[PDB]
Amino acid sequence: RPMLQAALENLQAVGPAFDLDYDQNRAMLNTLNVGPTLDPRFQTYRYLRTPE
Amino acid sequence: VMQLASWDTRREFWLQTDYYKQRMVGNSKADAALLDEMINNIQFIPGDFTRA
Repeated sequence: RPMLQAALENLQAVGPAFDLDYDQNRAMLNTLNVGPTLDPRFQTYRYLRTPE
Repeated sequence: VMQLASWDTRREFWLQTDYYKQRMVGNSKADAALLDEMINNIQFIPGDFTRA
C-alpha cells in the first residue's frame, strides 16, 4: 500500500516523458521564429561584354 | 575558355600593350575606330570531341 501511493505522487509531479527527437525539433523551431534577413540590391548577373 | 573568347578580355589586353600605344594619333574619334579593328584581329574556334 504505502510505496504504491508514493509511486502515484512521484509520477504526478514529473509529467510526460519526452525523447531526444522532441528536443531537437524545439531547438530548430527557435531559429525559424527569428525570421529571415533580407538584403536587397544584390547582383543577379555578370558581364561578358560591357556596353560601349 | 570563357575568358579567352570574351570581348571584354580582348579590350583590356590591347590598352596596356606598347604595340597599340605607339599607333595612337591623338584624336579621340580616330583611336576608338582603330581599337575596334584590333579587337576583331583575335579569333577563337571551339573544337569538337567527336572528330577529335
